[PDB]
Amino acid sequence: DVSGTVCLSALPPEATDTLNLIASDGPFPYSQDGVVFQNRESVLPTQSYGYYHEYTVITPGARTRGTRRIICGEATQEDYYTGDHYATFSLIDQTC
Amino acid sequence: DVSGTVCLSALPPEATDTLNLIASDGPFPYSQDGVVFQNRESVLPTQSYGYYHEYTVITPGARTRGTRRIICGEATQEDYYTGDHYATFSLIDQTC
Ligand SMILES: Nc1nc2c(ncn2[C@@H]2O[C@H](CO)[C@@H](O)[C@H]2OP(=O)(O)O)c(=O)[nH]1
Ligand SMILES: Nc1nc2c(ncn2[C@@H]2O[C@H](CO)[C@@H](O)[C@H]2OP(=O)(O)O)c(=O)[nH]1
Repeated sequence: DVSGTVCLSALPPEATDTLNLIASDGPFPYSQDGVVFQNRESVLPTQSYGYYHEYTVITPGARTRGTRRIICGEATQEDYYTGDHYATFSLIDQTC
Repeated sequence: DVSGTVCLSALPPEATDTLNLIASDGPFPYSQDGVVFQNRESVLPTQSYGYYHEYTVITPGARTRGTRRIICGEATQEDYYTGDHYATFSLIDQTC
């Protein structure tokens, strides 16, 4: 289930950077940015394989890629944020 | 993010000295010159560990290494100046 919506302005600033890269189709910092997200635990609506893609949301200070990600769906503005490595997802509201 | 491009001629003259040292591979005044800059805060573009190195820019009169540094990247002419101990960065243009 998606856990509600979150205003873009309430997320870490790096969430805004990733959306901007997603919009320009990169270039992305990591070679894993843009891989298909499988939605293997069925948290998001079931769709054909390849409908969802994931992109890193950089966590300043982490020594790795960390756990923040933006998952896009194929619908317009269908962008979900996860700060816990896919345990929970919130639909991003870009207007607040 | 990088704050913009600045002409080397517009930075303190000690920046020029540091770049000259880097071009000849030293010798450097401080033992810390040439250590890896981790880019831990993610202010500069994401790169592998060791792509960036830090060099002191002497602050006239200071008893310590102070807050000025030159960060080099592995790309041709990629050198950044920080006057606030890595809070902000500017790309150095050596052509002006
Ligand atoms: N948990 C989970 N990981 C997925 C899924 N689809 C792709 N992955 C990626 O496969 C890896 C296997 O654990 C995850 O770390 C994640 O890599 P990312 O770190 O790039 O997000 C999915 O549906 N669920
Ligand atoms: N803030 C910051 N310091 C770094 C980084 N990489 C190396 N350092 C150096 O590591 C220290 C301890 O964390 C910092 O005070 C700084 O010491 P210098 O002043 O010698 O560069 C980095 O990526 N960020």
